[PDB]
Amino acid sequence: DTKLFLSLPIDIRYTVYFFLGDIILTDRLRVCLQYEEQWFSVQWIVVSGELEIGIFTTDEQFLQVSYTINEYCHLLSIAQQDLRLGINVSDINDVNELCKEIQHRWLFDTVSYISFINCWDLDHENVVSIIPCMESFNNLHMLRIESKNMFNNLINTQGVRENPGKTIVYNVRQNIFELELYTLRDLGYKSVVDLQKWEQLQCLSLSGCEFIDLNNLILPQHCKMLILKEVKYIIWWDLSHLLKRIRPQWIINGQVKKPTKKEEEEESEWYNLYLEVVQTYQPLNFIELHNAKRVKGNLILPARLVTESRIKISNGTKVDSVLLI
Amino acid sequence: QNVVLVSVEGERFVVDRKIAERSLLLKNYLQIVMPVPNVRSSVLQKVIEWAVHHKDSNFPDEDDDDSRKAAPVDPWDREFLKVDQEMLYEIILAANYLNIKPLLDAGCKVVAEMIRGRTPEEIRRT
Amino acid sequence: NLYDKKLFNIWNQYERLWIHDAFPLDVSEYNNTKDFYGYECLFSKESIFKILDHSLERLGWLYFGFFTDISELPYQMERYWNEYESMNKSADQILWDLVLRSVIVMTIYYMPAKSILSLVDIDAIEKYPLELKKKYEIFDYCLRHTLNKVLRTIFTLPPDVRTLQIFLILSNTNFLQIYPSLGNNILVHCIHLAKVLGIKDFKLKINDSGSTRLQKLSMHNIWFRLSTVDYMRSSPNKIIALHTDNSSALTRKTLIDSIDVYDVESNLEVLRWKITSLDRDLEVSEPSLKTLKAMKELLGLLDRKTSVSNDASFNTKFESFFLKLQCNFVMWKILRYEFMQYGVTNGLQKLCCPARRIIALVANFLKEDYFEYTTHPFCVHILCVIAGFFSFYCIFHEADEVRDLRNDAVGLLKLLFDPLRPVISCFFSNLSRLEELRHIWKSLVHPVMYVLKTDIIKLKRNLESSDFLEVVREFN
Amino acid sequence: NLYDKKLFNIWNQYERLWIHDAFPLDVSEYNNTKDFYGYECLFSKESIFKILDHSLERLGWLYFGFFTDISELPYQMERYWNEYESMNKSADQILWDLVLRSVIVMTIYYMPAKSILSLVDIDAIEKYPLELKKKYEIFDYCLRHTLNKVLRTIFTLPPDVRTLQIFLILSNTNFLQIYPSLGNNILVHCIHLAKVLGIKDFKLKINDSGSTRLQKLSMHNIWFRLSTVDYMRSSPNKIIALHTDNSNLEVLRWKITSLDRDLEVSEPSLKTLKAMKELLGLLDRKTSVSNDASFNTKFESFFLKLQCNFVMWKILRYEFMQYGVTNGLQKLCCPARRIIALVANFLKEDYFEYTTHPFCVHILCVIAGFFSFYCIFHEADEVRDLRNDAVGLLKLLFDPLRPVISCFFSNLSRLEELRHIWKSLVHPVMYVLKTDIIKLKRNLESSDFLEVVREFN
Repeated sequence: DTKLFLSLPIDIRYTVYFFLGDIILTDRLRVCLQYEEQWFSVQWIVVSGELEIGIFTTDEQFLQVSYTINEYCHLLSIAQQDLRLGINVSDINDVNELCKEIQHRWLFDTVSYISFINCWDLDHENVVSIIPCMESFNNLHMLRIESKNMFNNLINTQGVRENPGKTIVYNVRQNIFELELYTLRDLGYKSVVDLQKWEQLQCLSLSGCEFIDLNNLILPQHCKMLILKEVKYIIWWDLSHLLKRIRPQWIINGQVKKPTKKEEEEESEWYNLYLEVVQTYQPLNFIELHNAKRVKGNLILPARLVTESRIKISNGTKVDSVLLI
Repeated sequence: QNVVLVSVEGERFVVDRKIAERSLLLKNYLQIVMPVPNVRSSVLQKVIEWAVHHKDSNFPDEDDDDSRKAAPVDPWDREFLKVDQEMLYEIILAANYLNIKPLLDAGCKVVAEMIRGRTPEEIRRT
Repeated sequence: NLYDKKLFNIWNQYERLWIHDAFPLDVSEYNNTKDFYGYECLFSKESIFKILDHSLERLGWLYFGFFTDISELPYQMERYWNEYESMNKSADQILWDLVLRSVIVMTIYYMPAKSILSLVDIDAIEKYPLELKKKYEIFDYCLRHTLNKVLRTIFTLPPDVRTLQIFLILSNTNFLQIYPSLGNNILVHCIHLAKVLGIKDFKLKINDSGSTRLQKLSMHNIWFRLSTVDYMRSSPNKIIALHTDNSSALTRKTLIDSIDVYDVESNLEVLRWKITSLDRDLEVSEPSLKTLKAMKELLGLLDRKTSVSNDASFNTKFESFFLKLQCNFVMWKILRYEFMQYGVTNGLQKLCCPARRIIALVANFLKEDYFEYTTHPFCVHILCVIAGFFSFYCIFHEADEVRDLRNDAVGLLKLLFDPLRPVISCFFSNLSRLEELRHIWKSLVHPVMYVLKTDIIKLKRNLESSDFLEVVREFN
Repeated sequence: NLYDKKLFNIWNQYERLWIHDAFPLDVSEYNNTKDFYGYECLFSKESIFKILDHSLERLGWLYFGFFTDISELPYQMERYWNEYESMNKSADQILWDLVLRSVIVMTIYYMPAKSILSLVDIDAIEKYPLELKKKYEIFDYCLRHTLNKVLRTIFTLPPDVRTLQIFLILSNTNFLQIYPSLGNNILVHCIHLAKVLGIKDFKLKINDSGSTRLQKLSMHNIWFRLSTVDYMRSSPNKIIALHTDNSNLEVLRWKITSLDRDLEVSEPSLKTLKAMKELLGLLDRKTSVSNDASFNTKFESFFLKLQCNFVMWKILRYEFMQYGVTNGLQKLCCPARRIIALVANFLKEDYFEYTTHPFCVHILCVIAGFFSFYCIFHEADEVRDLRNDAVGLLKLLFDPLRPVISCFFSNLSRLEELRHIWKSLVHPVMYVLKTDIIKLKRNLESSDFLEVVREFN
């Protein structure tokens, strides 16, 4: 029933709605907003020249409903409730420009997230519209990308160009602490992955691909939070010379240590080895995996981090060469 | 080994130790009688009924949310939970009180099944 | 419920203002002060070596964490005594003198009474100003002499690391809770010395020496202890601080000199700072609920890692006691925040369990004849806030559970504690005023909550039948 | 010419490390050292009131700027004297005592020798340890006694504003360039007191009374002077600061200092420099609005014009160094001549004592540095003549800052020998300057014959 459901605390209803990933719905969106809106992607839209706020799936953003600002703001407390946006074949340029000018004129520009679900061409007016328009769009830190062609033709900065309105202003590249990306086959196969211009980043998200190597990946400072979701086999760092460094003088149970202060040869070697090991993973402190089903590259890790929940694998357990320091 | 548990009405029910050490609150509270405030007799009786049906069974983790939502609703549990809403909510409440998660998750699963398998006449009542 | 949430917020400010609660202003009073240290003076070198032996036996933790090598200390001591004998200056010798003086004083504070009383000489009691009252009095006389010496030699000196050690050696004492403005100023000076010497460069490098490793380790221990106190003693009388230069261990989603953690080391000072950062992110920064779920997971994990440590000797008991105490305290604060602001179910009883845990712990550490170990002031601050909240929600709401817990804590703390006389006396007296407020409220924009609104207004302005209600306001 | 720009950047680092260049250990050698104030002790109160008259006449500037009311000072003085005469404590009385002592010591620093030498008692000279040398020795003994008194009493007292007044009253002295680390720590404590008291709340609000306005004015001037010193005295021995919370002509002094900061620390542009220079010309207009009618006014306007032309010299230097416009050597030399005309005016008027403020000395140090540099690397008799005037002036005139100028002078004479070297391309001379900065950095924690002459020096 309804009020009997609503006479209850928040955690029970949270787990219920988690399983179910309308007053039902109003409490649903209260608590989903309260904790985390990983479930429902929620952004602005216009139909008939009339603005509304539509609420979507996350993967490809099929709509469910939309509702009015004043309805939603009587439902809740009005504010600069920070929010999202995503451009499609539905949402390109004039609706994008209309929302821009109306958020300037009638309203203010409260929205953060931007999404590139469609428009892999870098073309047909969406990029053309939006690249001038980011200046009055200032709460953000957060972005979604789809295609490797777009990533190669926009993001991977080896392909430097001189197309100023075609690409971002770089003051925005400062103000993008988070990132999201999906939807390609072979990122790192002989690739040019290098992102030092992408500065003041602090969190990355990846999902849904078929291949990766991490030796190809070179990165800025300040970014350590890595989220990675269900993919195919991975080429981890090789560490084969560093495997060759090792002796079985010390090896126990998947861990190693020198207790002997006197053995400055092996003690110094141990610390050299540990510091090489973190130097491989130097700008990184946190990894999340959903089931990716294979990793190839002779894993040897630190024990500080796996004793905590930093190295957070699901059971993509097709690997044996695991070890700790 | 066995331990006593007081239904707050006053009923000093008894369970085997380790079959209750399945629980987490109890496993910490010990680490023989224990109170159980705001819990009734048949409530705890059916709780222990599930607890004893599900002793040797595997339960994945409190983090594997995909396998969690990988949802085999157990038929024994499913028929066992063919009860009213209020007793059911009380079961769920005491499950939250005890940190015994799979029973709790199954209760939420079936309430989700109720409010999924719905009619618009449920809404036209509203 | 919403009234409840509001008065809980008011309790938050009221505990801040509770807790932000003689020295002669002029050093020349202590110009001609004798000693406690000389050969004929008070404390008899042979005994002093025993005091240091007691210190290494029991209380290695502190200075074992700081220094590199520790046979250094008796070595330096014997050198000092030989030189003082030959004399019947420099920087190094004066520094080490102050170090040994401070180390001694810490050891005095964590000694038992009868031992020191047997140790001390006799006739100098007749010379000097004069049970535990003798202990804490002679301790105070020692401290003020030390502080004369150290203030002078603090300022008129180069910057050396050893000064920091002195303050960190002294901070685990009544000092900062008896001489707080002084402690804040000298803390500011020590912060300046910290950022001078680049002790953020514990960031370990390739193919350094074991000595170099130990040096960087010492810096690391120093850094995190200092971040601990700089958080913990951050009343609005101070505004400068260093705890921002570290980073939260929380792994937020919503967001160079700024250190990150998890990239360094795992020595338990790390763990203490992690716990304190969780307290920080609770108090001053964005309260969420998913955040608290993650914090609670992480902290249960860390208590597991704590209890993995095993019983072998007094120091180890002491350390793991202190950490588990911290962890249950922080869990209590989290669950307070939950049950107050959002009121999820069962949290009151689940909150009551850690408190029972703490009280069992301190009762155990009494029963083992380690009452002296109890007197670390952090424990006292913990019991202070516990008694505060328990009094509050006892007078507003009924539970013989809560009454029993509060009665245990207050009878404990009342019957036992000499040293912290001003703080405890102020606390007990205003607590008794709140008990009178119980009788009042037993006798909803209530006048009682209005009275507490008046009290916070009184305190904020102190930084720089309503007739009868005002009358009892006058009465208390 | 590109080589000139690179060597100019090397010279930037070398002047930085120039400017980043006995008192006991236990405050107990001075436990019983004699006073210089009592009735029979040295200085004879009636004379002290004349010293104060000289101070208020000539040097209102500082403490007219700071306090609320200044008749309070003779008032408090005579109150202490009455109390002293009755006595033959508290916080207030000790601070006001320390205030007047510091005031006096500043006045000693800006007095002529003959008058003070006539004022001092004779047999108390015979009691005590012993021209300008006598003057600066008695000044040092005054300073150190005062420092003894203040060091004890600083830590043990609540945060009150008057401590700040003490430190800023004493900053205009040799003090902070002879006992620098000491000065940095006491500065840090004063910074702590500043952020305590909320003296960034000089934002003057509506319906504030006159007393509140004067309080905020005092607060306003103090905070900005404090930020001024905190930028100017910001070597690596201190790192905590209040010259970042930024972005009546005390404001103007801070503006000028912030322009110097933006020059030294951050973005080299040219439109920025053009606007800055224009703004400084606007402030020179506002500067010369101040008409001359009294000694303190001449002193103030002297120091302001000095600051303005100094910063213009730095800006125009930075342009000519970074981007190399033509005629800038002459356009840089002219401000220096302007500075020298000012100090010439203040010598000729028998106001030499006012010249002795250390900021002027720091200015001439950096000027003589760069002039010697570009004289050895390039030829212009104008720059040689100005440099010769500066060093002859500075040697002939400056006794209190004896070690630093002498160290600089000795190394300056060493640099004159480097002229002969260069006079005798990754040149060896620029490689020698690379070696020299490396020596300094490692101190901070025919190349055979070139190293041989280096070994000679």
